[PDB]
This record gives sequence, C-alpha cells and structure tokens, in this order.
Amino acid sequence: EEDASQLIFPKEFETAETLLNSEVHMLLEHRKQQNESAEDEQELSEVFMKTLNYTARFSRFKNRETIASVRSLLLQKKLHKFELACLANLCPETAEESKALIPSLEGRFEDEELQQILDDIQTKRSFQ
Amino acid sequence: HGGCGRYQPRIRRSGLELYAEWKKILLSPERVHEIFKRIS
Amino acid sequence: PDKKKILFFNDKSCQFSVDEEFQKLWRSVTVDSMDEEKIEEYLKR
Amino acid sequence: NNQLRRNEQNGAAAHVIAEDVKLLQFHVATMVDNELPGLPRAMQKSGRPLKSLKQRLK
Amino acid sequence: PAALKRLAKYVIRGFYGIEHALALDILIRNSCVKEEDMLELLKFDRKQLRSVLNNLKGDKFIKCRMRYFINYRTLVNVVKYKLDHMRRRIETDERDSTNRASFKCPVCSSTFTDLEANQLFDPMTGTFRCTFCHTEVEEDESAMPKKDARTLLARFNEQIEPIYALLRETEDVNLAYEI
Amino acid sequence: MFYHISLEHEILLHPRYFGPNLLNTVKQKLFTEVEGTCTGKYGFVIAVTTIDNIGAGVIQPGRGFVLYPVKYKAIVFRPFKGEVVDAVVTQVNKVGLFTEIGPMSCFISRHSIPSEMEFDPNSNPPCYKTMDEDIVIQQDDEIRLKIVGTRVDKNDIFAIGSLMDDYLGLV
Ligand SMILES: [Zn+2]
Repeated sequence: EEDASQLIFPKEFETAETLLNSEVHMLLEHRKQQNESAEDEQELSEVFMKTLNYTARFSRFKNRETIASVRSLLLQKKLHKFELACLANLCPETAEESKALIPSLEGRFEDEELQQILDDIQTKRSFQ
Repeated sequence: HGGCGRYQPRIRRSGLELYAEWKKILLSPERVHEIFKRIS
Repeated sequence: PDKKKILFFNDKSCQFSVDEEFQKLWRSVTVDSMDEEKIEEYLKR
Repeated sequence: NNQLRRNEQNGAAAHVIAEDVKLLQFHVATMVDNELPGLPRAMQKSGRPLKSLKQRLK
Repeated sequence: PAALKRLAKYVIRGFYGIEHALALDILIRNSCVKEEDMLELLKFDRKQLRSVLNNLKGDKFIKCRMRYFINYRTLVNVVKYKLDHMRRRIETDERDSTNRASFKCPVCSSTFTDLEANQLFDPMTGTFRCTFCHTEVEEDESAMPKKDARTLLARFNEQIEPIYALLRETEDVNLAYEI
Repeated sequence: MFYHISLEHEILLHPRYFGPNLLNTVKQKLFTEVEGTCTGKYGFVIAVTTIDNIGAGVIQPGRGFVLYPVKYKAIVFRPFKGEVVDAVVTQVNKVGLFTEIGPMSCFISRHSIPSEMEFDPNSNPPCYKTMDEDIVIQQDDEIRLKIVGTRVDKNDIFAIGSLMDDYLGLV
C-alpha cells in the first residue's frame, strides 16, 4: 500500500529533508574524524562501515561545489524535492528513460527539459 | 428533512422475543441490525 | 405425506440444477429486510 | 451451532429453525446472566444452577 | 405477461423442486387461487401446503389477497437479487491471491513466504532451507487451491447461463414488452 | 531515500552515574543503543549529529531509575516501493539475482530479469548474460534496479526488484 510510485509517504515525511550518496559520504569520514579524537571509546558499529564501504565505492558526483551547484540547479525549478533526490542517484541520459524511471513525470514539462538537466548533469559529471 | 409517511408499531417484549403491532410482527435480530446499520 | 396423499403428474422438456444456487438460496435469506433492489442496480452500474 | 449450520445448509422446513433459534438465543443468554426473572434456569449437577459471568463477579 | 409466466416456466425448471413446482404450476393462472381449492386440487397435506405457501410468502412470490378466502400473485424481482449477490460471492472465491508459492517444509509442514525462505535461502546449497529444521522447503502444496476453484467456478457458474439463456432472454424481451 | 529528520528517545539511568559529569554520561549512552540498530517504522538509523535538549529527569516511584527525555536530529534511510536504485550483486542463482543496497538486502526474481540476460551456472562465477555476451552480470557487479516492494523486520530491511524496466542494468 505504501508506494513511492503512487507517491504515498507517511505524514511524518514533511520535514524529511533528503540527501544523496555524496553528502552521506562526506560526513561518514567526519564520524571517522570523530573516532580520531575523543579517545577512551570502544570500536565502531557494523552498519557504519558496511554502508560506508558500499556508498564510497560508488559516488554520484565528485566534490562539494559539484553538489552545492546542483542543489542550486534544481532550486528555481517547480519541483517536489522528492524528485531531485531520485535522479540525483540515477544518472540517466535519455529523457524517456527518466520518464520510464519515474511513473510520475509524464505530463509535467517538455521531454527535453529534464533531458537538458540530464544534459546539465552529464555536462557537470566528470566521467573517467 | 427525512421523507416517509408510514406508521410505527407498538413494540412489546416477551421473554426473549419482541413483538410489534401498529399485524403483530416479532422482530428479528438481523432486521433490527440492518436498521441500526444505517444510522448516521 | 410419507405414503398417504399422491399426485402422479407429468411435465418436462429439460432444465438446469445449480450447486451454487443451493448455496445462494441459503445466502439470500433476508426475507423482510428492505433496501436491496437499489443495491443490485448500484453494483451493476 | 454445528447442527444448525447443516440444517439450514440444506434448506430445512423453516419451522425447526424457529424452535432452535430460540434454543441458541437461550443458550447464549444463559452464559452471561442467569438471574433474570422468568427464563427457566439451566442445570448440570445435583440441582446446580449455572454460575454465569455476571454471577462470577458478585 | 404470457412470457412473464415463461421466465417462470424456466425458473421453476431451473430452481424449485417437484413439491414446490407442482404448486408453482397452479400459480401459473393468476385469475383466482383460493386456499381450500389449492389444497383439494394439489392433493397435498394441509400443514405441508401451509409450509410451501409460507415459503412462497417468504419469496413474496404471492400477494395474499384476503376476502377468509385467499388469492396469490407474483412478486419476485429478486431474479437479479439472487444474481448480484451470488456473482459477488463466486467472484470472491474466484479472485485468487497470487502465485503465492511460499516455501513449505515437508517434514514439519510449516508454511513460509517466498520472503520467509529468502532470509533462510542457504547460499551453500543454492536452495531454501526451513527455519528450525534444515530440511529443504516445497510448494504451498494443497493449502488453498483458490486458483483451481477460480477455474472450476468459472466453468461451472458461467456454464449454466446457456441453459438459462432461454429465460435470461425471455425475461429481457418480456420486460421490454411490459414497458 | 536518505532523509534528515528529527525524532526523540528516553534513557533510563542507573543511580550509580549521578554526580559530576552526569550530563555527558547521557550522551555516550545515547549514541550506542540508538544508532547502528535499525528499526522498522522509521527506516534505518545510520548516524546522529546533534542533540537538541535533555528534558527533566523524572524519578519514578521505587526501582531507583530516573528517566530523562532527549531530542536529537539523526540522518535516516528509509526506501520506498517503486524507488529506483543502484545496487551491488552479492550472489547469483538460477531463481534470480541477489543484490544489496548498503546494509539492506535485495532479491531480483529471474522472471523479473529480461530474457536476453540468461542465467549461466556454467561459468565459475554464476552470472546473467546476453547470448552475444555483450554484458555478463555476475557477483559484485554494480546494477540499477527498481524496488517492487520493501520489508522491515526487527532491525533488518529487505526489498525486491526487477530489471525488466527500461534503463536498467550495469552502472
Ligand atoms: Zn521443517
């Protein structure tokens, strides 16, 4: 019954500000930077590095200002903020894919619009 | 408001059953239950 | 009445017997209750 | 319950159903409260009337 | 309403039994039907005739016209009433869940979902192991054959329409004739 | 969806901790049994960063303990049905493809994998590949999948996905 395809969130997710794999990745070392100082503390948990070893092997962007801009990129757009985080961790390249990835954005804008942001993404993403 | 014109019986009660004559109909639990099922 | 009053009588040209009808005869026991005819039309709408 | 289920599972004469629906009404009005006037009391042992639920918290 | 007595010819055939049907045959003529005449004619029992009449009264099949001497006339518009409710109950028993192929352990006859045995799924054996006993799981087995019931009901409940087509059609065409 | 939400909790202190450094002792005891132990109703608690305020410690009658309510902001992950995600394959089997997203487990049934990528048990690493072998998805491969359904039990989360949808496969 609880599906994000039909966009059913619990009413507790009104102030649920989100983030993607890189901002998670940023503070994950700061928690490791917390384990550097504040001695006389025991070992870490298991899920802490289990997620850290996972989402550090793959990233969505490269550095701070790469995201500090992409959040200002979607800033002026008429968006649900749930929309930004879904494709921020998708990296699509064709507009109908993105609308095949989203059961909800067929009927919002022109197809090339999100493709242009997809172009804006693939223009800022430094592939190697 | 509500629309109807019929009468209501004088519902008696006997032991474990209840009668009603305006035609003495002994009421059923399913009947009065469906009656109750519609009160707003 | 067991073996008392009798009417030998003849009529036939084929018919159907429904097992689900036997359940339905017993799943439609409402008798007096009213407000059912309108419900049938609402379920077909 | 089990004997009425099969008896109106096959379409009985619609007259044994009155005198057994009164039996069910009596039996279920026997468990909760027995000290209601009328309603001839039920018994199992040596003249022991039933100790109904409302009778259990006197 | 000669073809209204034809839907009637087909329901008596289709439903009510000889004892009922013989009485229902008399109901054919809606001119005059007394209680003494119907008793003497049917050669039935009086208590039993009263039971059938009471049963027909339950159908609201007849409008008891008092003098006291009686008269009896058709009320059933419940041909749809049997239909809408029976179709609902059969579609409930028909509409199944899903493949619902939960693992089931044949030794302890315990029931699992595809999800239940997934946590159990044992990577060293490439198959699903039951919880408290490592015996391999099986199909939901018998459990609920609601899928076989769906198929059966569909053949059986919709297979009685052809033999009812004569009346389903007469009623429809007769109702149109009645206006 | 990684969310940054605010929730609260209460801590029972044993009377041997009172005295100086009482307040910080509530802090260390907060980190342990709140993070790294994920629940089912709110999602996955990964890490906390700020603790807003500590209420007043109500001494309950008898049994010594004093309860202090606390308010904190913790980043939480809670995936939803219909969500599309990149995952890593952990095990390949004939019934399907096992992938894993962070601490969460994920099952991809074979019927929900395009027929072009047929299962290959013949390869020493079990895998999924095109007949032309244009791609060979196996263990520890990075793929994108669509959540068909999600689960939350005691502390472990699972989801189920499909590769049949467009724009899916290796990433
Ligand atoms: Zn077992």
